[PDB]
Amino acid sequence: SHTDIRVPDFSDYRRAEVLDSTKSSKESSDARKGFSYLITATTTVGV
Amino acid sequence: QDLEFTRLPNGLVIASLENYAPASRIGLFIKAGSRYEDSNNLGTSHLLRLASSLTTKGASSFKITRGIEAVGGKLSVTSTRESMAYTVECLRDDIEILMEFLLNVTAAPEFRRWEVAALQSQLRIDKAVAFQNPQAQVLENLHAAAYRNALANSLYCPDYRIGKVTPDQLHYYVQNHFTSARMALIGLGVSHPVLKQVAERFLNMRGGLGLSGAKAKYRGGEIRDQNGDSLVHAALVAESAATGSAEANAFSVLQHVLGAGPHVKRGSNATSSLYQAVAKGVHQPFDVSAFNASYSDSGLFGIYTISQAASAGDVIKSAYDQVKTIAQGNLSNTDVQAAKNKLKAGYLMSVESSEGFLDEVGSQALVAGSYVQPSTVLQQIDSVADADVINAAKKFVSGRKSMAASGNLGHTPFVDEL
Amino acid sequence: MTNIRKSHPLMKIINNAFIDLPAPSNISSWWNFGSLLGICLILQILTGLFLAMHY
Amino acid sequence: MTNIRKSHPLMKIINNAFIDLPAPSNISSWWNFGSLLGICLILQILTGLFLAMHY
Amino acid sequence: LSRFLGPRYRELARNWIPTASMWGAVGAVGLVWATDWRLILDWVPYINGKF
Amino acid sequence: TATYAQALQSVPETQVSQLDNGLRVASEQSSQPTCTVGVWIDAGSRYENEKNNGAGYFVEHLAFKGTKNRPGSALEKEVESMGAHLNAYSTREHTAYYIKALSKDLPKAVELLADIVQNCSLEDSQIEKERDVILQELQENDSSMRDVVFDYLHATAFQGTPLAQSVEGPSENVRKLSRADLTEYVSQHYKAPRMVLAAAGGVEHRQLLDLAQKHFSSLSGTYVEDAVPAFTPCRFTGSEIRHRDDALPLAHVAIAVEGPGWANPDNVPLQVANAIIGHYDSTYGGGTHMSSTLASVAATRKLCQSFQTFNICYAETGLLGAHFVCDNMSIDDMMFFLQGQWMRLCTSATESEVVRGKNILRNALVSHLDGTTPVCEDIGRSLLTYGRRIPLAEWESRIAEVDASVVREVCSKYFYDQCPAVAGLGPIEQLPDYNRIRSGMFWLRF
Amino acid sequence: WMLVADLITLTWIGGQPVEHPFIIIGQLASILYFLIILVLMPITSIIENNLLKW
Amino acid sequence: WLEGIRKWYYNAAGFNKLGLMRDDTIYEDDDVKEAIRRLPENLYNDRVFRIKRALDLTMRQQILPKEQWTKYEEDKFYLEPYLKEVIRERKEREEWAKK
Amino acid sequence: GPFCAGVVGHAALPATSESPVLDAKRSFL
Ligand code: HEM
Ligand code: HEM
Ligand code: HEM
Repeated sequence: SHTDIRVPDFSDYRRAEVLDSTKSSKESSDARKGFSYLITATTTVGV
Repeated sequence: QDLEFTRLPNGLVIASLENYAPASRIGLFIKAGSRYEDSNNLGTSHLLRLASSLTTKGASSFKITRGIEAVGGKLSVTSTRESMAYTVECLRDDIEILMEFLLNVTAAPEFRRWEVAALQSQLRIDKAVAFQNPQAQVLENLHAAAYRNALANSLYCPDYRIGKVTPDQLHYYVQNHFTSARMALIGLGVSHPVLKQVAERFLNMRGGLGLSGAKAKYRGGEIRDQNGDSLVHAALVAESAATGSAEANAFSVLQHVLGAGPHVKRGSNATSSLYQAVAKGVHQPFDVSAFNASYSDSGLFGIYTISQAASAGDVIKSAYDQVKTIAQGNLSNTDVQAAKNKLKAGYLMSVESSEGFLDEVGSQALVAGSYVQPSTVLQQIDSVADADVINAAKKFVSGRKSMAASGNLGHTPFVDEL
Repeated sequence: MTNIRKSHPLMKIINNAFIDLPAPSNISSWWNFGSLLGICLILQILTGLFLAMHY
Repeated sequence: MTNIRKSHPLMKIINNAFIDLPAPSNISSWWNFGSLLGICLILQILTGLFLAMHY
Repeated sequence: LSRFLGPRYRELARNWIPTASMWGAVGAVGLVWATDWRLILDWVPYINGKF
Repeated sequence: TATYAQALQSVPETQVSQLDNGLRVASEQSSQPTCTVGVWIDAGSRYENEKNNGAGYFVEHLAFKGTKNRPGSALEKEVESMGAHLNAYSTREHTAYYIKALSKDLPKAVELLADIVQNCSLEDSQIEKERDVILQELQENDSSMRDVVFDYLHATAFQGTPLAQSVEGPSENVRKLSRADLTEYVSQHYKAPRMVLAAAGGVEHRQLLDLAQKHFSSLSGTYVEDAVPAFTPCRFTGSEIRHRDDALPLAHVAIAVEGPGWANPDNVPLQVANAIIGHYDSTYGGGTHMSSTLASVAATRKLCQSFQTFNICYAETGLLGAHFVCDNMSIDDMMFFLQGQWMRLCTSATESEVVRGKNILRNALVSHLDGTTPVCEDIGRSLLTYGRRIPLAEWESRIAEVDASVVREVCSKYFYDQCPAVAGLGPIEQLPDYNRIRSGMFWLRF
Repeated sequence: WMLVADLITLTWIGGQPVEHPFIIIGQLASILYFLIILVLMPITSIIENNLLKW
Repeated sequence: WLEGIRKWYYNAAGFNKLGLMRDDTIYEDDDVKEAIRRLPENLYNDRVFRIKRALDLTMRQQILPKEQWTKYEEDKFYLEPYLKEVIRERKEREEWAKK
Repeated sequence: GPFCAGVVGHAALPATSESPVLDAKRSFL
């Protein structure tokens, strides 16, 4: 029924920090969010 | 400590057991329900059960809801055909506030027109939610078919009365049925003197027996729903003994002999005689159990079956034949003893939890006045003889029967055929 | 079929705004000054545009 | 309570226009030229207004 | 007014005060930078290289 | 005139003793004549790989179906004859078999539990019958929307991790499972150090320990060929799974963020926060006047039939969030209000609602631990997870330490600017796209 | 209507030059305008409510 | 004394002239709207007809005949209890919100 | 099995109770 479908692997798209499946995501969440928000901040400064 | 029972001069019964537990549960049990509704005011009990949070003379709806939530308490209304129970549960420190709220709700309701009109839709919402399980509608129709009077009234408001319940009807029902002689204030974790003080404070007014409902009269009818559900729920019952009678205990033992509820998850109900008796005949998904309902005036006993629409007749016939075999005397002493053990264990497990103990004390207080210790109840169970079980089976077989069926009903037998 | 005044989007907006707008029956002449302001604005816009052709 | 973006009338129009407008997921960069035209119109209006202060 | 003169509203006020102060700081910096207000920038190091 | 603190002090204390093989025997003694004795095993779907997933459910299904000492009917006959109720529950992290029975029947109950745990027949014919039953039950469980949406939440949140697997398992595994796989599962996961024998009610700890030494002693914690299963931390992946089925009447959405483990101290403030958020169903009488702002708005606008907040905790990760059933056109509004409440707790929580949440949590803790069955369940689960049954007094102290500052801190750590995991079922078209959902997790004002 | 007359008075003063008679009239008119809008009208409304047994 | 000036204001205000009563002329804020929806149906229908007749009279710039004007004593404050209850409930909700 | 058709509630929990009504192994079968 609803137990015959598994979320398809996105590893090819995933960032290296979260590629591992035995590592807590919260450890690298701050890093990844910092990177994205840094990109945003630099864009805003330029604008 | 031990349970303390006091019958006040106004007729109210106050009970308290200091369990020395973190939580204290106070319940007011009132001898009102669907039974005491007449034809004109059908469903008033339902809205009264829903209207536990409406504005009272002492407190507004906002104050009641917010305060009970702030102390983390719960206010629950439990209604049977013969009883309505208002209970408040919270930590022992804040029990006084919830006790004040409970007595304000029970003794001084306002039933303001706008609030009742707003709540009238909750009647239909609750009825729909309850009727999702077919068992509710089947049992409602079973009670309607069995009795022509008080007990036939549904626990849920009839559809034509959804918007027609009036505040005056609610006030009349409360005034004539919420009375001191009809009430019992049961407390767990609360000292007896405090409960007594609160009872004098609020429950002094509206004394007396109040309006009395007529005795329930057996009708012996059938109601067939034809709702098109795959499985067919069918209940075949006959009149039995009133609660708190020797034959009532005999009927309970008979119910456990035939089979009441599986004890092993995903089991075969090996001890249950009806289950095996049907199972050998029918290899399709099926279910069967013994329906034992006891009320103060009278009771119903019989078989409830859930089976595939095509095979409903076989299942009902097999269960009925197994009951007939019990009636003819094919009952072993070992089966009686095992059923007695199951019933005694069920009583103990029911009174194990705080909610179960409060409900049992309230039911005993309302039905019989005094509280009977669990040991005496077990002794009553033991006193039942095998001959009594056989005679109960003979009474069920011989007596006129009422049936309610829901589902496809293409092959479901009528009462005459059975 | 449907009424074009109700159905068509621009006509729907115009209809609700001015044609079938629910209005109180008792509003007096003082309420006409809003429409008078609208007419004054339109007249000023046209008049000033035609002045600006020569200014 | 209601979200001001969905309930306040001006904000309601703005939301339905360019916030919660259901848009196809596959529109290409050829579908940005309309917004580019709108930006060009606003830019031309501002620039021409500042030019006309000296024209 | 008397409605908002309550201890819970004081608690909410304390909760949002640092945020309000930060937004005020943002506004001050924004103004000083946008106007290139020389009075403030004069002290600012390496921004004083201008003017 | 006992006070709440005095009542907590007077609670009977759980005594924990360990057999040499590693079985931990725990008991709480009460004057009640009825007792609930159960074996809690630290085995579940999270300890199962892809091919053997669902073997735990199969073993649970056929555990009561017979033993080598007593055949299939015999166990049921004994249990029913003594009046006992035998029940089992399997979760992703725990598996348990408990017997509700009279106190005088404790020895026989312990015998039956030991027979079920150790000497399970796993007979092949019964295996085929249970295979058919389990396939039918999977088809039935498809109907239960709440279970499906929670399974989707686990699948999308813990993708690529054993936690994603359902307890029942894929149907293909169910039909492919064999007696060897079930026996291997029992041999690998049912071990004495990973089992707890817990009892509540009229049970003497000395008597329970002696019965355990009599019956469970043979069970061993040695792993054949030193093949020892090793616990694996599970990664939490922010993801969205939408099963759009417009035929369904109402839409179920479950949204969650990664939460603390069982032993993490932050669970208590988070439970207080969730109690502040509250729970609502259409059948609730409180309606608009209910303290929970989300519940009040939902009742006023009839946004959702039901909404509840859940704090599911596993050993190293957990799902923290809420599940709400609503109409097709009210999903976006309810999501907005839920995220608004989350951010309000994160940023500007107040003392009064914190007191309300603490009181609600205290009442839930005390009310749940009522009766032999819940008390025994708490004992077993606490021994397996916390390694100790946290006494109610300790829970009260930890709750009392919670303040508005603590709630704001923990909610900001777990809920603010954190990627959520969303599962939707039914007419979920109005459910906001994941970018909008993630944007809602932070406030531009703060 | 006092406020309307005050606005008429302010118009007249603005038309006229800033000399002795008009200066005091203008100051009085301005004070009266602000007083009528800010203090007199709300207090009078409260008095009216009291009169109507509100 | 005070009743004299109050009666003067009652005649000075024209809502008696239009056949209205005092509670008909109250400004319909949220509390007033809740009070109106709480009115019994007879009071509600009387209210709507009174206001409709008054609006009609104002439309044609006419006034009701002198004998049909409302009397200062006969004026009945139908909406006052309901509005007071609404205000009291709102005050309680605000007070609970305060702390 | 009475199967008292309980309703989920907080601060107002309407519960109505009926008599033993089976529905014991329907899921099992
Ligand atoms: C170019 C300027 C304006 C235009 C085109 C305009 C237009 C309108 C129109 C067409 C109406 C419909 C009702 C009516 O006509 O009486 C209206 C109503 C109204 N306007 Fe404006 N108006 C303008 C200036 C103003 C100003 C300066 C104010 C306040 C200082 C104002 C406040 C109002 C108000 C309060 C109403 C409500 C009328 C009612 O209650 O029926 N308007 N306006
Ligand atoms: C809509 C409100 C408008 C108002 C209240 C307004 C008001 C005035 C006034 C008071 C003058 C001076 C008249 C004089 O003393 O000779 C004037 C002149 C002028 N206005 Fe407007 N105007 C409006 C709209 C427009 C628009 C839309 C245009 C567009 C071109 C415009 C173009 C002019 C021009 C070119 C003059 C100078 C020619 C002249 O003074 O005769 N006006 N306007
Ligand atoms: C879609 C909008 C517009 C277009 C396509 C447009 C087009 C043009 C073009 C092609 C020129 C010739 C410039 C040159 O020869 O160097 C021009 C000049 C000019 N336009 Fe526009 N125009 C637009 C809007 C406006 C507006 C809104 C204004 C005033 C409010 C304006 C005022 C002027 C002025 C003052 C000039 C003289 C600039 C010069 O001499 O170089 N224009 N426009």
